[PDB]
Amino acid sequence: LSALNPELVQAVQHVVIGPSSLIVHFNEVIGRGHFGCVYHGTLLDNDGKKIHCAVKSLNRITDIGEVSQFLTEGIIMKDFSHPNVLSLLGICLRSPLVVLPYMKHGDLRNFIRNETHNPTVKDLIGFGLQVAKGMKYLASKKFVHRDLAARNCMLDEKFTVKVADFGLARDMYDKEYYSVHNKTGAKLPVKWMALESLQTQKFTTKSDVWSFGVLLWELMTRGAPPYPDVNTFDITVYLLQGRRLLQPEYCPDPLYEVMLKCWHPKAEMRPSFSELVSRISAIFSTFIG
Ligand SMILES: NC(=O)c1cnc2ccn(S(=O)(=O)c3ccccc3[N+](=O)[O-])c2c1
Repeated sequence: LSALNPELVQAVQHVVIGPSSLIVHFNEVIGRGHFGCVYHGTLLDNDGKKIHCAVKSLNRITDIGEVSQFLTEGIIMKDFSHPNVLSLLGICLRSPLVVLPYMKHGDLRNFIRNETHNPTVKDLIGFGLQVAKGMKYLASKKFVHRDLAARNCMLDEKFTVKVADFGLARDMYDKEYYSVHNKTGAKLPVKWMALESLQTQKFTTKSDVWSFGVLLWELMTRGAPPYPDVNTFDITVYLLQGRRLLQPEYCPDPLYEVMLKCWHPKAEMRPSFSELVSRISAIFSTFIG
């Protein structure tokens, strides 16, 4: 709207998609989050070719400061660029819309839960490897994801895994797994959170590593829910007692060791994503398919 700083407006120019270049099919919803519903759309680029996109309508913006923060991040997130991270194609201002590349196979969790598919143990470990490669990138940019999970990674038509659900695309795409803190009101995916994050609400790249370990366990169970018989808030106690996710039936031992390392109670003794890329590449390499 009109109250926006013009210099900020000028700084975001290169992110902004104009209505003439974007066709959104608003009659069908393909995805839903908290902050908006998601629709298929086509983006006319330089050449006049249709880029297939997922377009999100941000429904809960109430004031102009929220919009400015939204543009400010748009500018940051547009510079991010890795094969295993979901890119931002841009934003439509003229509801604001977030334009993302369309991901043919949807979120990684629904993909592996879908019983018509048979991803092998090698394929599953490959998906995890790809996640670690994108997280390696993000961490190199000293960006903390805070909500890494298989529901928040996407899969494209070539089965490239894209880490998603951060920046302008950040949402709860499955609200079942988020709780509210008694004394701060933040929305917490508790069963993916590191011990320290549950105790002191502090997030770091090493707490991204904890979540990555839970994500690997998701892969090895083909998307079973973690701690099914541990209630949301009994989880801190469960972990503080020195207990962890059990090894999945078809999880190879060396990968379970990787997981367990990811959940070390000392953030600093957890491996880095660069070490996870190395070690998981090795594990992936020892399978046939
Ligand atoms: N729902 C879809 O078919 C679809 C296809 N492609 C994309 C690309 C992004 N989304 S999303 O926003 O809805 C989404 C959906 C679930 C998890 C995360 C994300 N994310 O991009 O952050 C997509 C959704």
